[PDB]
Amino acid sequence: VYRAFDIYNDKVAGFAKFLKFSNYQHEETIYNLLKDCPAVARLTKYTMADLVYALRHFDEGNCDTLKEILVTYNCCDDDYFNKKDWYDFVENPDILRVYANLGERVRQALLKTVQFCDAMRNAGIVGVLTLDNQDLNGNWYDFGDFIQTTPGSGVPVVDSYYSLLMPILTLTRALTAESHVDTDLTKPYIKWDLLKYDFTEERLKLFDRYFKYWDQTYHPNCVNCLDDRCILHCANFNVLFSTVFPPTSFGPLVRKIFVDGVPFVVSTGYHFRELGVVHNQDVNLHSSRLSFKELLVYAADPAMHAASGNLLLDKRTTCFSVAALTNNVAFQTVKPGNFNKDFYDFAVSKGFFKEGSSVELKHFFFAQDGNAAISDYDYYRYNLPTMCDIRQLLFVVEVVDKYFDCYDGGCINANQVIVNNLDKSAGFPFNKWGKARLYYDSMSYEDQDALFAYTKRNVIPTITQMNLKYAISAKNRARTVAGVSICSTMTNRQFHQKLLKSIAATRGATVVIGTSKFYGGWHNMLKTVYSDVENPHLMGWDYPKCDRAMPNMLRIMASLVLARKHTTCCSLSHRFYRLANECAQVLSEMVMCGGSLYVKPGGTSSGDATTAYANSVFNICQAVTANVNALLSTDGNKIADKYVRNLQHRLYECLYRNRDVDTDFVNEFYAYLRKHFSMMILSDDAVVCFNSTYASQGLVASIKNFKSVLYYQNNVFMSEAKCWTETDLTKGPHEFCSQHTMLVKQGDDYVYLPYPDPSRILGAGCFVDDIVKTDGTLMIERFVSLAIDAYPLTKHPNQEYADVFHLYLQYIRKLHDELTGHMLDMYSVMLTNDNTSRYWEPEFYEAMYTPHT
Amino acid sequence: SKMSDVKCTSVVLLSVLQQLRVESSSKLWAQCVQLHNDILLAKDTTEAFEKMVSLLSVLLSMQGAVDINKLCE
Amino acid sequence: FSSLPSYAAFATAQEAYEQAVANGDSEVVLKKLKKSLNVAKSEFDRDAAMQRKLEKMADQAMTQMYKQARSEDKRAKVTSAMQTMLFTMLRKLDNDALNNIINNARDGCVPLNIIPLTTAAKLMVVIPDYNTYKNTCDGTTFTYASALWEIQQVVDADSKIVQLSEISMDNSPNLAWPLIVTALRA
Amino acid sequence: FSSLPSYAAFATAQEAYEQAVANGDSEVVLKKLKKSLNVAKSEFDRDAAMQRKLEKMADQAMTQMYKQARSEDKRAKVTSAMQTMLFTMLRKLDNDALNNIINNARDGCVPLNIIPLTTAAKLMVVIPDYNTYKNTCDGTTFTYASALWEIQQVVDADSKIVQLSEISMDNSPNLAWPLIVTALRA
RNA sequence: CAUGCUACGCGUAG
RNA sequence: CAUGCUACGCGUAG
RNA sequence: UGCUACGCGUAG
RNA sequence: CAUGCUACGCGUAG
Ligand SMILES: [Zn+2]
Ligand SMILES: [Zn+2]
Repeated sequence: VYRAFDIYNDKVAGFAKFLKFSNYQHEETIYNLLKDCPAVARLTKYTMADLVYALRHFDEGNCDTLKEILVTYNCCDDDYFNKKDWYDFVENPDILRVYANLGERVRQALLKTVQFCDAMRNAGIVGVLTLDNQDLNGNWYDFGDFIQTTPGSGVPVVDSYYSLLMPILTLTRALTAESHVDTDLTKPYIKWDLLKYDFTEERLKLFDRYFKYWDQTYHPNCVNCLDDRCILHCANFNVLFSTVFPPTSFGPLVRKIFVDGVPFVVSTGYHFRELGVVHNQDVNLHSSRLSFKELLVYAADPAMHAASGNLLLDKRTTCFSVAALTNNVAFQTVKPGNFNKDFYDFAVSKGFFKEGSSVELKHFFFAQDGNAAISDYDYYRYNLPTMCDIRQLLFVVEVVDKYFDCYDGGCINANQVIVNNLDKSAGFPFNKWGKARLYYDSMSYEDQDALFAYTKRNVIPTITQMNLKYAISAKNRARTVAGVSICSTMTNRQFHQKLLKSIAATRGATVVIGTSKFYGGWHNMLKTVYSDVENPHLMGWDYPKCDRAMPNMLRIMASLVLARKHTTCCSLSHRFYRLANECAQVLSEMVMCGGSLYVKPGGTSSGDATTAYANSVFNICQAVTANVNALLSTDGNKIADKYVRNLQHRLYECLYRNRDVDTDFVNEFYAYLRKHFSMMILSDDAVVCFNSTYASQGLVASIKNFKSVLYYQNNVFMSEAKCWTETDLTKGPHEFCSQHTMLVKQGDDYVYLPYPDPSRILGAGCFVDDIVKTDGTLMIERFVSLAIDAYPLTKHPNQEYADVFHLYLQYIRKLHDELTGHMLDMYSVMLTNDNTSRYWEPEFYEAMYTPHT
Repeated sequence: SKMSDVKCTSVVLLSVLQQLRVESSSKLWAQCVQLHNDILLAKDTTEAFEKMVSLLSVLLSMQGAVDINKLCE
Repeated sequence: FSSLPSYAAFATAQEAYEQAVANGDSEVVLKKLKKSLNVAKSEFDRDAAMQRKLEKMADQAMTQMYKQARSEDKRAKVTSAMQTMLFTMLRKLDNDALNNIINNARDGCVPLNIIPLTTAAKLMVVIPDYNTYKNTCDGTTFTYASALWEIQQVVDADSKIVQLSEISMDNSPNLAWPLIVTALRA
Repeated sequence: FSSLPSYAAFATAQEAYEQAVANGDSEVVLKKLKKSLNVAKSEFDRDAAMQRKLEKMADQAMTQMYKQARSEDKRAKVTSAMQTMLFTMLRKLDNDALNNIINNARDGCVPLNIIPLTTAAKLMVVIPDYNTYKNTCDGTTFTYASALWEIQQVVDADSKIVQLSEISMDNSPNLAWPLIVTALRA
């Protein structure tokens, strides 16, 4: 029957499901040459390739192989599969333990593989190792494709094997046995000294014991890396090796210094789970004065706060707790939403909210209790240490960087920095003394340049404050925003603002950040996505727990892609230290929730300068990963087009048989994707126009492929109920940015207009977030903006959708009448009253969508 | 319909409860928030009316806080 | 705009120009009347812009003070207004249980805790007078929130046990009203 | 505007024009003095414009120096506040154990997370439910981080004192969970 | 009068 | 000296 | 009481 | 606040 096979020859190359005298003599000779090795092979029904295929190409419909694997090795019982959402990670996390039952079975295999390699190294046999040729027990029964050479000089090709096995190591937690004394599940844990933070020798030992024959140089500390391609390679192994070490060793490295005679406690390094130990280079002891820059550096540093605070043990959450900066725990609650009775009565008088009507209120202000805010932080357990396919990742990072070749980036001075709003919070402990304007006016441009130069050589740990957002939603769950300190913003901006403004000012690209939907912009984007597609079909999906469950490797990759624009302004060490700062201030940071410090396991903070753009790069990377996984999962012998066959062959070559970047094939793959896979990505929202035939024959990415990639990378389960697929371009996308698309006729031209959900607009109009917004006579502009946003509803075939705009117009007119009456009662009528007329005419709202301006 | 104005009445009820310094009590405030969120995210008028009765009884529990006789008339 | 001193001059210049062009004068007359009306219009637009800026400043000040007054008036009268709106919408809802509990809180029958929706739970409520008692209570059946409850236990003010048989019009003066009655939902 | 040099020439030209118009001279001298007066008025307008401009930039510089003084004042205030807070948190930490753990380290650098684990005398534990209370903070004294902590105070979610006897299985629903227990090291 | 800026406010989006 | 056209500068209004 | 984008409004 | 346009007045040169 169908069995997993990783085949590679001149005809077919790929890892997919296949059906299944002199060569036999060669096999017997190779076996006789490798008979003494215990790792050489009974045989099991399933091999390693089958497990890798089941865990990386997971489908809710076909789980027979994975179920049989879990039941055969006593991982779980059959009735466990009767539980609903047993495969999901968000729902029923107990499956994380089930897969752990395979970890040892995987770990025990790795050693055998090494032994097998040793055997070849003892016989001088050059060959390639494949997953389909090693059973799940660990024995190797393959004795083909092995050429004889001088005994003692043979080299193995272990790229594809370990590469494809990387995700299974972190998914099954195979290295857990390394956390025990003498490596034994029955023996107790290893008691490491709390004063020990350098595990470099341990990482070298683990690498020499597990990945011994990996010919690429591995650096435990990312400070000694050649380029970003080496930083990512080192982080891929550091993520796996950090699981064994205790979590108390990681974090900022503190030390005692002397300032004018008094002992201070300052951070002089950082232990990243992915970058290793990073020591600051500008540490000056026995200082006699402290300036504004150093004052900010020490205030943002959590060393003093953690040393002054008392110990904390929080049982509500599973994340690590640092200390409690206050003697009393603070509980933050959300206030109930306000209700505008005037607009509600005006709408009810016009026949709205009647029984059986398709238009009803679905969005309100949801309140929360005191233990809800921290409960949101309790979601951060969805972030698990995930190891990614390193070669596939090094290819996808390049393919994604090719999407950002049209923009320009670099470092700008403080005089060129633009801040949207200055009267906003500056984080902890900077919010206790003033807003961001305070520190932006106190520090001159020279001080900001000095701080930037200091961050270019040293890393500063920061504290980010997570607070609840008071906004409209349709779910009872609350939303939290993590405001970072100003020391992080003034650096992230200075570093990435040129690229951020170049991306926002570019039109007609994949990333549609900065493109307005008014004045015919939506039509422009829609026609840009339809750029020459043979059989166009639209698709869209979502990312469950994106900001929470996204691994750290992809965030580091996105940061590297964003920093690759500094080829002439920043050096190697400067870029590495900027990446370390970004990881210490966004990736692995210190969260001050309820007056208590906690260690964030990972994920993307939502208060960073590179927030939307990081998510956009992540989306492009996931899309390219799905494309590569879909194209390489095909048989390759049933395709009638030679071009795609040779392209898949070269893809496999550049992935698992090549190490250097092949720019020619990168160009070819980028052109292929732009031709058969047009993308419109805005942060986490994505709309793809793909050739339907190529998706049917498995030449491009599909829904199941995105689901599998999210399963084995993002460690989340993407249900098909939330993903939409459209077969007719005339109707347009189903939903993009909470906006639906409709093809209308404007000036003898057929153009696409975006209309929102009437329920959201009516909820915004009826329920406000403050008391003055209810009946403060300032709501005129609010309702004008709501009508501007909801105008395209007047062309909907449903009359209930079109009546909302007329209701808003009449309400604006009534509000103007009441305002005029009140002004006449208090004093006299205004002279410029006629100017208000345009606000109750439909022409002012119709001109907002004309492509003239 | 009764669902819409029942949801609005529950919203105003929770607003008045929060204004009456009920949030000082963790258990009572959490129960009121749960009831209000269940009223908002509901599709049956009967359960919504029962939860509205519960929240109105919560409001009526405090006698000295609100003057029913003078305010209702 | 007739109140401005330059309005008379502008009107006179315009009338003179019209009468001169209607009479067919020489070209020098056309030039001098053009100059006159041009300087008159310059002065007129000067004064008009000045007056319009004055009135615009006044209008902005008036709308700003009106905004501030409305803001402070809404900040001041929030509690009473919100509670009146709440009770108005409550009366507009017109439900049996709602109106029943409103009347029971009006006459004096207010509960001690939340009216439970579970099939089996304890509901405790005070009764001040025997009139409301006989109106709401009937033996071991309690009509509350348009629902029937099985009367369980009764306590007086001094926390002494009293049976249902002792509650009567003859023994009401001997009772320490109000009475806290706890019951179970049927 | 008397301080302008061209203002005196313009005034003299206007006086000469008035004197000549009061005498009724020939048209030639009248138009000549008109042209001269117009030149003088143009120069007067130019010098008045540059005077308004220099006054405007003077006001702008005054506002700029006022803003700079405000910035310096706020910077001094922020520096004072930051230094005060830093010195307070410096005197707040415990040195007896910090110096010990620093001199015990050979490299001199230690992780941050171990600082409050081994050098803090007070421990605040937040317990959500009674099961976790019995599993962790059982009795008057408990063990955590290889240290014996004696319970000093227990507070509810409403910032109220809760006795040790009040924490029971039958009284768990009436308690305001979670409970924050502060215990000093012993 | 047009355009673009600056200041303040408001609305939507991720 | 008067009338007209062109280039330049200043002020005013839109 | 976060980051970014767009869009209105009122002043310079 | 700046730039440009339109209209008006003034002055210089052809
Ligand atoms: Zn490296
Ligand atoms: Zn640079």
